[PDB]
Amino acid sequence: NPNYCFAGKTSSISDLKEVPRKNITLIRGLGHGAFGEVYEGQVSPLQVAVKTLPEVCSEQDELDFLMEALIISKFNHQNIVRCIGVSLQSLPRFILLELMAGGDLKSFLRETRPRPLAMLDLLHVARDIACGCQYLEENHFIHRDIAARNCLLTCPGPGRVAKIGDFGMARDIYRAGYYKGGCAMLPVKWMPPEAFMEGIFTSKTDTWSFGVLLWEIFSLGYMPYPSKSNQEVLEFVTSGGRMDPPKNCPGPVYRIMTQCWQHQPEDRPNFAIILERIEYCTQDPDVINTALPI
Ligand SMILES: Cc1cc(Nc2nc(Nc3ccccc3S(=O)(=O)C(C)C)c3c[nH]nc3n2)c(OC(C)C)cc1C1CCN(C)CC1
Repeated sequence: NPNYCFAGKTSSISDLKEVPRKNITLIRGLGHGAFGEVYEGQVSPLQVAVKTLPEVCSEQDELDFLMEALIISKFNHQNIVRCIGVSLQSLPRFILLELMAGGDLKSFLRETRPRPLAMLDLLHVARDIACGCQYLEENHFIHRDIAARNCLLTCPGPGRVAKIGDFGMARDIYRAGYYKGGCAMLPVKWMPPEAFMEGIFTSKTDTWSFGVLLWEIFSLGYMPYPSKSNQEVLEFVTSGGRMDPPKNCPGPVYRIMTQCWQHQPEDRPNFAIILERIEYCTQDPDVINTALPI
């Protein structure tokens, strides 16, 4: 049993809630995660997302899968997907998570784009993720991969809550201390200069990635640094280059992004300050009355 440490408490495979396999039913495929397929399922009924581990995998993949279950089960915050439990004693092995019926944020933004959503919907998504990030920061947990593709929504309609739903990068660094991948797989477009240059990671790394997420949100799901490759982005950012505001982006929202992207980590705001700034934008009629492009 590899041990896992969070908020000064240690846990192991034994502390995970094993759900009897007979109580688990798969309904439909949702796509693929890092290891294998993710399904919509039911427990005992509880609506779940079922992360599966391919039966044809290395011993390292199994340990990576166990660590993912330990990481998610130990968080306790409304803006981080809950873990119902696991099914590790039957094959293929499962991790059971809170089903997010609105899907991922990137696909939600592209699909729900006003066509022939308002500024407040976008600000609420941002605040929700900032709350989850503040919980990680206060608990000294560095996410390393804050991005729209890693955020999920409880439902498509009004009342939706955005949550952080992937901890793959953090898990990779926890086990090995380094990154499974290589340069071509690193989320370059979400990383600050000290991270891709020195391999230095702090909660100020997450501040920078949150700035990029804010751009993804207010652009309604565009890929960051339009038309630029990873190496072009690396050179651009290291030289002081920053993205322009997304189309119709209110000035106070764009200023939060530019504050998240300060070159020096000490000049970036922490998540408590980011939250205060998003809260002020939601209060500003000139911000929330700005029409989103159609
Ligand atoms: C992407 C996604 C997610 C969920 N719901 C969910 N998904 C988790 N994960 C996950 C899922 C797929 C791939 C990778 C991961 S992942 O875990 O590797 C990471 C990339 C998020 C969930 C984990 N916990 N809860 C989840 N809910 C969803 O729920 C249905 C019931 C709405 C629908 C969709 C798609 C959206 C676009 N169209 C329509 C096709 C369906």
